[PDB]
Parts: sequence; structure tokens; C-alpha cells
Amino acid sequence: AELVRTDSPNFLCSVLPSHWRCNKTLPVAFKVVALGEVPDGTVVTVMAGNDENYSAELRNASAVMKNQVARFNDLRFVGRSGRGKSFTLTITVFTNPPQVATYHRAIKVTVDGPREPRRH
Amino acid sequence: MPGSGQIQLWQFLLELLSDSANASCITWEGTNGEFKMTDPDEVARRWGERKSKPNMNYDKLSRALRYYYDKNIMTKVHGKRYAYKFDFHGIAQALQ
DNA sequence: CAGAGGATGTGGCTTC
DNA sequence: GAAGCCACATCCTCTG
Repeated sequence: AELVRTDSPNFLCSVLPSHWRCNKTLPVAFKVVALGEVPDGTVVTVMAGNDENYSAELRNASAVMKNQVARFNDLRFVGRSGRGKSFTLTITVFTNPPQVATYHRAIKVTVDGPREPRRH
Repeated sequence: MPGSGQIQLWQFLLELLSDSANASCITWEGTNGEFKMTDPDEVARRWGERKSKPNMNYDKLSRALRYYYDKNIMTKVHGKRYAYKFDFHGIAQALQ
């Protein structure tokens, strides 16, 4: 799969698309990579961060690190960001010490995913 | 609230209960909230007549009604041939 | 076979 | 006015 940069250069994650609908089977499931050697078994949770509603509702939000690559069976975004607004979703790794990479402008969570707009 | 301007099911369905002349297709069943279903496929037909949706059937209209459960508008009378009931003590927090 | 239910497009309608 | 809502439409699936 394809990766993108982070706000901790020690870890990387999936290319979560521009704009999507409230609660869909993601078009590409979520991979989270450990460059720094991590005990394969450590837990990873995510929290949708936005100046508005700073904790949105998520499902299958917790995942297990395995072979230095934590993957999420199927993460789903329920709690909406707002108009033009995206999520700076936080990414936790439960270790000693635990570490996080902030991730600005992750994905726009609205009611319609961008359907080819109206024909009137 | 948006029931006013654009037509609903529950707002529409009860144009037919209250009106005596549509008992051909439905009726109030008892003192407590319940409702019977006369023609299961003439009902859906008129909801097509309003919605401009000629392909409409029971299976289609019905699904829409089964959404209502999780939102606390109405509920099912279990095992009864095509009979549910309205939750009003909730319609008024849903129009509070 | 009805009935609860996930998924996903649809059309009308407020909000920026 | 596209961008967010909304409340069905449509659909194919199980499992009581």
C-alpha cells in the first residue's frame, strides 16, 4: 500500500482520502507503520481532533501492532467535522513511554461523500 | 420543523388514519397506539403517487419505517400481520 | 415469508 | 451555490 508523512518522522500511516461520507467501509483500510523497533503486540488507538467537537465518534478505533505494522480491521468515521473542516486525528501507541504523531487535514467528514454534484 | 415544508411518511400515513374515507386501506387498532394494514401493496402505491416514485412497493416503504425504531418515532407489534404503533412521548422531544 | 438491517445512491431542502 | 444536512429509495442478505 501507499504511505504519507507524519508529525513524528519515526511513524507513517495510510493516504486517507480528501472527503468521504459519515460511517463508510473506508476505500483503503488503515495501516500504521513502526520504523522504530516496536514490540509486535503493542496497542494503537486514534482520536479525531478538530477545534469543533474535539472528540468525534469512531468504530474499530483500537488496533494491535504486528510485524512492526499495526492495521485496523475497518476504522469508520461517525462524528462529523463540519463544512470545509477536516480532522487533525491523534494516533496513540501504548508503550513505555507511549508516543503520538498529530496529523492535520486528515479527512473531511460530511453526510454525502463527494457525489458528482447536481444535474439541474 | 422540516415536516411542515416537505412531506414525510408518519406525517403522511396519518392523513389516512384520521380520514374515515381511507379505512379501505387501514384503521386505528384499539385505545393505545396501534394500526392495521388492509392492502399491503395499495398503501405503498399511493406513497409512490405522492413521492412520484412509480417503482414503489411494500418492501421499499417498509424499510424506511423500520429505520424509525432506532430513532424512537414508532415500534412493532411483534408477529402481527403488518402492524406497528407511534411513540408520541418522543415525537415532542423530536419537536421540542 | 416477514421482518430487522448494513450499505449506498437520491432528491429536496437549510447554510453558509 | 456547493457543501452539509436531511429523510427515503433501493437493494440484496439472512435469520427468526
